[PDB]
Amino acid sequence: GSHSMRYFHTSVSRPGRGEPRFISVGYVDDTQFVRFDSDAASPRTEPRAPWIEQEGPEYWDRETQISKTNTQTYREDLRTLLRYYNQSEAGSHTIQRMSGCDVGPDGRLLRGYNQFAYDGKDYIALNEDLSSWTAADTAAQITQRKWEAARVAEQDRAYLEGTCVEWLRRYLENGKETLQRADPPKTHVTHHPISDHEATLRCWALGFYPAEITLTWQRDGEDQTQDTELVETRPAGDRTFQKWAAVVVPSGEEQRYTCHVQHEGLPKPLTLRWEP
Amino acid sequence: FEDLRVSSF
Amino acid sequence: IQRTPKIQVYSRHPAENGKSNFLNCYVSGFHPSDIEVDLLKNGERIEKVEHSDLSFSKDWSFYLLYYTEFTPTEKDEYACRVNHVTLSQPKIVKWD
Repeated sequence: GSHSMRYFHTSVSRPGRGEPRFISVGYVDDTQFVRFDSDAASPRTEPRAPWIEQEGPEYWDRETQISKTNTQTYREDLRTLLRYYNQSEAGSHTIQRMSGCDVGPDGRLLRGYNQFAYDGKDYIALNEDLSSWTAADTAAQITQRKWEAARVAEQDRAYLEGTCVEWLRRYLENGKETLQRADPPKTHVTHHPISDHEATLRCWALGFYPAEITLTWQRDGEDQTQDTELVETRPAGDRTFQKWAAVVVPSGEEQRYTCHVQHEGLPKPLTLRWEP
Repeated sequence: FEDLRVSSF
Repeated sequence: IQRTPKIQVYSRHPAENGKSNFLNCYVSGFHPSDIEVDLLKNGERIEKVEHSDLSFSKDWSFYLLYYTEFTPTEKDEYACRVNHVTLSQPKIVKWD
């Protein structure tokens, strides 16, 4: 169906320990496909998914230079933010950027992104119109004035509508075997007595792709959002994801509980119960 | 494919 | 303003005694990005554990997956030990 491409940049200062490290990682949906690390012995844009390996030498050489120049821009930006926030040169600080585009099943642009954070807090973000900015504070307003004067949004828009959509379309085709395959969750319900009058019912979902999933418990067909322990979806390391949802139930009331599973890979949502 | 940063802060 | 890691220790596949698997430790929701993660076999650090490339979520919080190949048994106890600026002591989460 719908797809996304994202690049995640992280630059971290380390006063007294050399220059800030730059990392850029690229994803199509929940699949990482490229990495660059300025701390690597010989920094280079490297493949991280089999379907990107076919890209020619011009791809790797161009991306490596872009990431090497970007490494320097983020070092300049960390210096700039020490001035805008009246901070000392003693502490470690972080700049992060998320950029990318989403497309629909036809490959048409749904929306683009270009947003940044400083110390894990929003800094400046390109609005959905790809023409205006949202600055989080008076320091980000200085960057906003600088970016309005230099018509930066126009340049970001051009990448997001063109290059970003075009390459996502190419990657989806080259990786169609995996990027365009949904693996449904493999599900089961476990039961563990906690004491003589309470037991835990845990609903499992394993081996699914993409990561997006809904796992819920119902008691007498009513959602138990407040009484459910829901772990964050976690990677298995083989491309797939895992998740579980648990409820503490009164002994003898297990059959009043149902686990409901929604996933792209499922033609219809599943209903599970504890099967003694 | 990612490009150069358009402008610094 | 910092964010402490959420930690999960688990296997790639349901564990079967005598069968090769992967032991994972997933750290997520933390800020800043520097973090220390060890995988433990009967209280001892496992060597040459590998990790995923640094990335982060929509809310800017970072995540990493640490992993190593292992063959579980009835006697062998596995865990993850995590240190982060937000923690006064390292946090140990045992594999169930």
